[PDB]
Amino acid sequence: AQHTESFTSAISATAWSWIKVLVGGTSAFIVLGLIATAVVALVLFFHRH
Amino acid sequence: DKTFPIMLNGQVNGYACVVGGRVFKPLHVEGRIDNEQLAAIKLKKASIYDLEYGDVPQCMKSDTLQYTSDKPPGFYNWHHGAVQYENNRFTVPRGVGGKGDSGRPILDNKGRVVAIVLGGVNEGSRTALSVVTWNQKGVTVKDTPEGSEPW
Repeated sequence: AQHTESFTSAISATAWSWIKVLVGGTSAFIVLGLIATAVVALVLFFHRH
Repeated sequence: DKTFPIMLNGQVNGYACVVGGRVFKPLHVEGRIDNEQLAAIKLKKASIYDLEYGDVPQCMKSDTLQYTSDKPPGFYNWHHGAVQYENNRFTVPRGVGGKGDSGRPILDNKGRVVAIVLGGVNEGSRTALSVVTWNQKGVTVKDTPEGSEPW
């Protein structure tokens, strides 16, 4: 071969868009839970005073 | 009134009260209620808001009613005496402040329960009580003064 293989030589456009959807989906579910966990701590701290 | 205590190897260490539609039990004590109808109920644990399950039917339900809004700092009745305080709890003298008095309800003049005690053994000349209550619009909150041991 004249050329040289790399790590990211085989990744196409749809393969790279598929894994960045799954990376962003599971990170969005975590920060949805993390937003709602600290929201109810604020309303629990506001009912007392 | 109706407020059944909690047994553990004979000695009395806790008290359980019955309100309109539900039953209560503090989490600082361990033991079995001597009432057979009050022992088969699935009492589910909770946070400091103290959620329990009143799964008993209607025919003995609502021995007493929980307090409404418009709470003055006026007279409130108690098993050992009286208390006159709304923001905090009154500086009751000694005698009350022992062990196993958790869960005893605090009632108004009209027999309506306001607060349920959980702590505050002895805070010097002035003794405070860590109770639960409804703050402004019926939302059930928990009030604890400083250095309140589980009582």
